[PDB]
Amino acid sequence: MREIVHIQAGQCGNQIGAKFWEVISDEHGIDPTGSYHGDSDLQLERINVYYNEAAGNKYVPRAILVDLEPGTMDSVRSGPFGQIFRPDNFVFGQSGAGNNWAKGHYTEGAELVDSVLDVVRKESESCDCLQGFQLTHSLGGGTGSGMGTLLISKIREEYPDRIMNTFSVVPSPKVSDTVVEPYNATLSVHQLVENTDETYCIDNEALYDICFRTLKLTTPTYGDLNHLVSATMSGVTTCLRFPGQLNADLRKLAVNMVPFPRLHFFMPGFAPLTSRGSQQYRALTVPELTQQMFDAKNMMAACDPRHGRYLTVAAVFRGRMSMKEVDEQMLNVQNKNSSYFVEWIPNNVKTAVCDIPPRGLKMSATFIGNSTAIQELFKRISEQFTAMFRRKAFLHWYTGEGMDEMEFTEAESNMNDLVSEYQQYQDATA
Amino acid sequence: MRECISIHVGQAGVQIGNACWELYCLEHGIQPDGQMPSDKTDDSFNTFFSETGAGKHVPRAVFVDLEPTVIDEVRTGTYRQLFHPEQLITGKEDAANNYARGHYTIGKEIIDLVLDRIRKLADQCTGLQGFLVFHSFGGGTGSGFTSLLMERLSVDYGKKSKLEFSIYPAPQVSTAVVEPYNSILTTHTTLEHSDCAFMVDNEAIYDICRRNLDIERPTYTNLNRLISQIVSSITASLRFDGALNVDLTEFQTNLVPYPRIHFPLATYAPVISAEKAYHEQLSVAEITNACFEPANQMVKCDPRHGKYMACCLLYRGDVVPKDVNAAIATIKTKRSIQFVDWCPTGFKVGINYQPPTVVPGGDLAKVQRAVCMLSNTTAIAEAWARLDHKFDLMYAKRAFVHWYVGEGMEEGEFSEAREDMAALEKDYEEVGVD
Ligand SMILES: Nc1nc2c(ncn2[C@@H]2O[C@H](COP(=O)(O)CP(=O)(O)OP(=O)(O)O)[C@@H](O)[C@H]2O)c(=O)[nH]1
Ligand SMILES: Nc1nc2c(ncn2[C@@H]2O[C@H](COP(=O)(O)OP(=O)(O)OP(=O)(O)O)[C@@H](O)[C@H]2O)c(=O)[nH]1
Repeated sequence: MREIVHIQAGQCGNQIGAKFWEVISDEHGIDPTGSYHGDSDLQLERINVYYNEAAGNKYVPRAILVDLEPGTMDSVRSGPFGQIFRPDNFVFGQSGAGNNWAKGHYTEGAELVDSVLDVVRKESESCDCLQGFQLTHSLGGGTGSGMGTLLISKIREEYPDRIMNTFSVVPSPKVSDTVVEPYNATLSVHQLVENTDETYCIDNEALYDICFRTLKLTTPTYGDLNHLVSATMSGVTTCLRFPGQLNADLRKLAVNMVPFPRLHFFMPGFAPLTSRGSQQYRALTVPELTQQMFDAKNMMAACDPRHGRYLTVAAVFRGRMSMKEVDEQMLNVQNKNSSYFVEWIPNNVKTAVCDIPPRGLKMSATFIGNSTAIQELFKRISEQFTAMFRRKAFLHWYTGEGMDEMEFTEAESNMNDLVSEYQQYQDATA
Repeated sequence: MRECISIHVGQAGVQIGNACWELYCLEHGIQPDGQMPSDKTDDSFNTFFSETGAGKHVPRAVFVDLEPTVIDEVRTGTYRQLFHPEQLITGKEDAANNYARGHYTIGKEIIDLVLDRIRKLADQCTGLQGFLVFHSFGGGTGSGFTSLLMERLSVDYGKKSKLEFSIYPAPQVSTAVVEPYNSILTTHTTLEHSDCAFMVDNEAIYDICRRNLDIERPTYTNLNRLISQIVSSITASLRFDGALNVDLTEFQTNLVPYPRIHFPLATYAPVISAEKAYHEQLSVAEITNACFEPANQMVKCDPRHGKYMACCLLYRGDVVPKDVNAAIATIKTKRSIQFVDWCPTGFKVGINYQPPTVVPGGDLAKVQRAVCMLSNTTAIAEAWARLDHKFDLMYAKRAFVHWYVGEGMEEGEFSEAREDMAALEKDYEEVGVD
């Protein structure tokens, strides 16, 4: 439980993870070559959790990039921090499933699982103690979702003793109107719920609508969505990147947050909302950000926590926080809205402090809460699957690989049972 | 002669151990290297400290933990040479706020080294007396590893007394929401092995530091300094040549009248912050009256509902027996204190003429005289009622039970733990009626 290894898959996942590591190096004072260039010693206090010490005090990401389309390779070396990742971690295919889960999970999956398992073992026995595994991938994309699901299955059957976090990207019709999105999304979320411990549902629908309504981005490209996902996924990982008494490890995250094995998807929250093109935002006060968490726009799930009820919530504060005022404010917020907090889980509201603020701003706070409110996200995925499935269309691509529709039926059944679990846990009371 | 060994399980245990050992070496004129500055030639401190040929006095304590952060923080801290490397134990796998992981999955591969260290420490201890345990209820390690170690030590030694200074979790300084499970499970497991345990409610101590010390936020450091002061006040009679010497066996005899009721409530006075340029010294009667309000104990409970099975006083400072007896007589006039008819009289006298030192840099202020009130009352029944009410609300929906299930143990263990706590509460209300 000492070192985290990052697993990267899919063009969306590859881009978001690459520029996320860019941001992490920027806020840890790591140059584009790998040498430390910060000022405070807090940056290097637990730098080994993500980076690996190299020759000449160089630091190298423990990120393994996989993608069948080689365009992401040029894209990842095109931007900054392109050369920090070692070439052996750039194990890429050639074919490209192209929005087909089965094509990227059966045909070319076997040709890549061997190499990726070999390399991940290389750093696993090259690391003092493995915290677990984290995955950044897109559920809609056939290549990325298939490769990520195969990696999840192989690592789960190979490392059952280690936690497996996943930063899944839920497809949205607005960002991309691919027809086969619901099928791959449902199969991938089934594979997730079978073999994951923490899952952050980074749905692009919420990203697009909050970019349009708040950041005034008429056509938010991949850059803006990647900016928001990097911000939120750095905010959540502040727990693992800096010393703190709350959420030290992935196992501590699982113990504190998820009460049930089949209920482990997460709602990523973080305030304020800063765009790439704007940097002169004022310093928001603690009350503003504490009451900013309830807003659905500030929530990075296409959701509404008013509909659901909070099971467990984790909050970390970054800046020159008045810590006593922080505790009083969070206690008052919990008291004022006790209806949405499960009364059968006492003291489920937790707060944390981080001295180092994200670069660019000073006032920030993340809201990683586990609530049943994503029940409506699963409603939307279910209605998409049914509306694209009640005519029994588009199944011929999948049946061409030899697999039948029985997997689709069982995945839908398990997802519906998961929705029923959400409803039952929401309606439960003392 | 009557040597004792202190065990510090978990992060909370090792930190409170560091603080208390710092205070001990300050009080007994023990400079950090371990040598005696013009003081080698009282022999009471030899029970807690082992003297080598070189003249340094390494404490007879062990530091065990399943994460390597606090352990090598102590190693790299101000006391590199104070503790030898063998009584420092690390681990690459932590329980991570899980009693099951710290008891079955991860505890088993470290308890062997722990027993080896304990045996090595006790080898030079001729008159072995008892074991001191410091840990946390809320923490997964401080519960599971503590329980497993207690079972192993009961298997090995047995009749030797065992004392626990266990951290009682509080929401203000809580780290995990699954803490009631761990606390209930560990106190159920160690109930038949802990001859006497001292419950320290972190909410009460948090409030004490907030109000008495006038601190905006009681951090972990101030809390640890205060609790180390409390533990030192409790164990000074064992570490000093007091007139009415009380040892661990006498602790069991006095503060534990019933074998299943072994949670004495401590109350030490006074607590004056370092500022104000004056401590405003309180008289013996004043400090005696200051140890009875419901805002000074170590556990947030009302003693009025409780009944005194046994109460003891330990004056430690510039006190005279005449004023001590006068204060005791004045206190006895109060009807707010009542003793069970089975007990003859819940009162005891402990006098330590040595002045009580204060750790340098601490927010506490030097006081000429002080006293800690140790009583076994059914006021702790309210705290236990809060704890098992949280447990009952927590277990009604099988929340987080699967984490415990995955580590071997099942819901059955929760069942006998809950019924054992229920039986403990009926024991409280049985002894609470005369
Ligand atoms: N939030 C983001 N969503 C993205 C991004 N790129 C794509 N997507 C969304 O993910 C979906 C596309 O899935 P992918 O890009 O992962 C296709 P995949 O990588 O699996 O195969 P290839 O790209 O052909 O190599 C679609 O809904 C897109 O709108 C991105 O940079 N950010
Ligand atoms: N009084 C006091 N309590 C503490 C201290 N440190 C931790 N605690 C309590 O201990 C609880 C958590 O246990 P941990 O400190 O994590 O100890 P642990 O059981 O070894 O768990 P890990 O350190 O994660 O392995 C917290 O909820 C605190 O209330 C301390 O220094 N003083």
